[PDB]
Amino acid sequence: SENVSLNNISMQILRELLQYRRHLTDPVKNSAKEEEIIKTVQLPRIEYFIKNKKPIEFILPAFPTKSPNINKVLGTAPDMAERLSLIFLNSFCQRIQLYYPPGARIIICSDGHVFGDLIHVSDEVISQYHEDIKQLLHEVGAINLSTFNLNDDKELCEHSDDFNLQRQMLVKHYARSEASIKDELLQNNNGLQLYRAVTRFLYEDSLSNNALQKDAKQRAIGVIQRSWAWGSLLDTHFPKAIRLSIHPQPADSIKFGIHMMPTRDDWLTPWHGVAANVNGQFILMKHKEVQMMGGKLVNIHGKPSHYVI
Ligand SMILES: CC(=O)[C@@H](O)[C@H](CO)N[C@@H](Cc1ccc(O)cc1)C(=O)O
Repeated sequence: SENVSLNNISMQILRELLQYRRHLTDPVKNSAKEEEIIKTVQLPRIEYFIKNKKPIEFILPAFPTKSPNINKVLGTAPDMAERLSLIFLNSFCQRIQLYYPPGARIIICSDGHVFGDLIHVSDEVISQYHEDIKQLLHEVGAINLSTFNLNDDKELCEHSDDFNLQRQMLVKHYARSEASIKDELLQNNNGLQLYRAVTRFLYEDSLSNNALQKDAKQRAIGVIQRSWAWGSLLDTHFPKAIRLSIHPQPADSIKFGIHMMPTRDDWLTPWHGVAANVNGQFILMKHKEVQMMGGKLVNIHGKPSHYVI
């Protein structure tokens, strides 16, 4: 039949994605059955675009703001690790074109303002970080990548200002009760490990140790509640889009987690790390670990960009 050509194209795309999959690493996991499951979830969503001879569109909520802990990152502004990551995502769409002529697009849905309050990061800085990321997309020629922000939705408040109000509106319309978020979080080991990870990152950036513990635990549920709301919003806007994610994700999930630079931490993202050249390969690592390595900082455009070891 005529499906063999279509089924060939979709499977080449899925196989390329699988090369970059972000997942909880555990050697007791059968990887072969995991991939078999992912095939059953994503191949239909992929073929929807191929049948209609439409470019494959991907959603990725990512790059909200730079982490404020200087022990983790180099500067408030986006750095090489962000640049490498954008360059990678764009070139990922570019090669789909050789297999498929329409090619693909990735909408980066920057979640910066949605949880800005809970990160204790100025909306002014988040807006600045977003602006620079659009500027990096032009610097690099990332013609397949585009940006979606809370400001963009017509339904949520018109104004960029009163982001607080935008946050309130998003939570009322698209959020879920924190108790539901916590209850759901505590069924899976998927949800368990998300909760742990998000608390850890919130703790680290915040350095009265107990008040600091219980607070990170409470803010974590908050930040997850906001981010799932954001996803709900995206889930309505771009329903047939393939859902990329910056977090590990179970194989049955609709979301597909993805890496953008080499790293040994499944939870690391370039806005929580720096770029290190070791043995001719750039890697994503926390700022402090590189300093222990003794690698020397390299500054481009004046602002520090990366560390070379
Ligand atoms: C479920 C989530 O919403 C998070 O996982 C989130 C996704 O965007 N990434 C971060 C959160 C974070 C980001 C910027 C910052 O300055 C501080 C914290 C994380 O993993 O901890």
